[PDB]
Amino acid sequence: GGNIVVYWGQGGSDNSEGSLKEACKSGHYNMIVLEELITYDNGRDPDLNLGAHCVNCTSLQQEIKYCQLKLIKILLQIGQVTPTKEDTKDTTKDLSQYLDSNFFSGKSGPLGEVYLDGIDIASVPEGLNLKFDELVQALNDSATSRRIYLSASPNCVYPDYYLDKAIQTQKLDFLFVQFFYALPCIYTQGLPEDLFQAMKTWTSNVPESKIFMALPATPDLNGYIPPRVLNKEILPAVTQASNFAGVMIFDRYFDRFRKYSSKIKR
Amino acid sequence: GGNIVVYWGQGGSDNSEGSLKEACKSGHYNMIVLEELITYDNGRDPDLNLGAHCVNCTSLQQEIKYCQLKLIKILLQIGQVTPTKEDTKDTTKDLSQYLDSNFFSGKSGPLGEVYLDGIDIASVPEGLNLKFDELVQALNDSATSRRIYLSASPNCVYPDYYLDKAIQTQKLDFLFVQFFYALPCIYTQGLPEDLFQAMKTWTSNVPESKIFMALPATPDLNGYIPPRVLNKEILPAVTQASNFAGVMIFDRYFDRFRKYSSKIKR
Ligand SMILES: *[C@@H]1O[C@H](CO)[C@@H](O[C@@H]2O[C@H](CO)[C@@H](O)[C@H](O)[C@H]2NC(C)=O)[C@H](O)[C@H]1NC(C)=O
Ligand SMILES: *[C@@H]1O[C@H](CO)[C@@H](O[C@@H]2O[C@H](CO)[C@@H](O)[C@H](O)[C@H]2NC(C)=O)[C@H](O)[C@H]1NC(C)=O
Ligand code: NA
Ligand code: NA
Repeated sequence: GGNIVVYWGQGGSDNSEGSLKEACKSGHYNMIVLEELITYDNGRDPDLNLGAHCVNCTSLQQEIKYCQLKLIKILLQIGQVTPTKEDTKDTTKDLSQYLDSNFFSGKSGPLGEVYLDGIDIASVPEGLNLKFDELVQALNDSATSRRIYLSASPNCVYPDYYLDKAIQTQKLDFLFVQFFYALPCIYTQGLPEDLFQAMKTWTSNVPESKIFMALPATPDLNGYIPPRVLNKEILPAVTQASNFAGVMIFDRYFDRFRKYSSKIKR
Repeated sequence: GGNIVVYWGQGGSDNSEGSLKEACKSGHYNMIVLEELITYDNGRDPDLNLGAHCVNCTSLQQEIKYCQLKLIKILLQIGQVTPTKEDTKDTTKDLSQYLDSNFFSGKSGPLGEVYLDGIDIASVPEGLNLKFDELVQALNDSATSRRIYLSASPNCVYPDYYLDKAIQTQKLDFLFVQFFYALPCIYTQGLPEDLFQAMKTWTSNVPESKIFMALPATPDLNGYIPPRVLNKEILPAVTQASNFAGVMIFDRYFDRFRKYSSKIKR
């Protein structure tokens, strides 16, 4: 089956996109990125935002552990940095410490008593105080024997305006490169040329990281690649890169109904 | 000040984007579109999704009423239709009835004991059973003496693939035409030509509806129009349309920090 990851958490409620446990139980995925943690440039404690799944999300603990028991990695995405004009000391250091204590120590944090597998950073602006590359360095230099995977979700345009500094730390394990919405590098009908060139650029310029092609599971999003095109046309070309890792599915909501991941080649 | 509306509800928590009451109290807006209600193609009761603002959102009642007391209209956006392959009878009729009872009757629904001012529909796919134009007709033919405003948020491409049928009912009071993200009709630096042509097309083809130009409040989104450009370059041209209504701000989160609406001409 190879490596197929998925985003979950912003697809509505358990009714609309399924529980986290349902996603894991499906067997389609070996990694899930939870969307998303809101962080504060002024150092206020982060706010978890799993939409209509939960407000008290501590009961997700058992679902996270169920997933991990099935060898599925669970990463939390930082999706929003609320900016401040105030100059505040130690914001990045303090966020790293907050994350370590609340998600990477088995202690009672917003997702219950878990050890998550890592942190993803969305392609969004950093703060005047909170800096992504500094955060990546801090997390990797965490006082723990646990492995904290670090990743980012840049758009397919290289360099990514928001994430390039974090990428150039050389400390990201995975990149989920987004080939959806309107960008010059997405697949369009009968035209993978720009996608191929972008994949060449990402794989060659970030040889230290595993590169995922993040694709939409619905034809109602720009960048959609029909499964036969993906299997016969795209994967044969992009898999020539030694650091091509697999496909990241945007997102669990669309995949739950479309069963796109089910149609990807073995 | 004219007509300035804003989207609120998907900007995170009260910490990140402010409470609904804060938005109303700011005095920047005369209409707020709440994002967003999830509806079900199989007829399951809708799920409210105000992200990390609340799970039990009934206490928003007092904030909605405070807003309405300041002559601010509050509309709820349908942002997601969860599809089914099942053929289910009366889905659209039953949704209209659910909305009437739960948001337009002063009874105890998901937002407490309110009479909302209307319903907006996002540019998203309808269902195999739930149909937007039929929903608009049903809501307008509601057994009530209350005014239910109906609107949609099409992208700037005309016709809008998802919403054109609803628009052609001629029963939409407002259109919030979205000139952001990557589309051929957005403003780009020194180039309003495509935006002007799109505004001409929308205003001339939908003369029965009030047309809002929905714009991003942050330079970090495609389509951003610097305030001086908006005031001196865009508004003088587009305001020549008799049905040009004003500016819709995407969104309260960005506006709270950028104060974009504050910089729009009187
Ligand atoms: C920071 O990055 C380094 C390099 O990837 C990680 O070091 C690896 O750790 C694993 C398990 O601890 C070892 O099996 C490897 O031998 C290490 N590799 C190297 C090159 O030293 C380290 O674990 C990361 N820090 C965190 C908190 O995950
Ligand atoms: C359906 O649309 C019609 C037309 O816009 C609305 O009828 C108006 O209602 C207001 C207040 O009830 C009256 O002042 C107007 O005279 C009516 N206009 C016309 C042309 O009849 C009607 O209210 C809408 N239905 C709902 C539930 O809002
Ligand atoms: Na879709
Ligand atoms: Na921004």
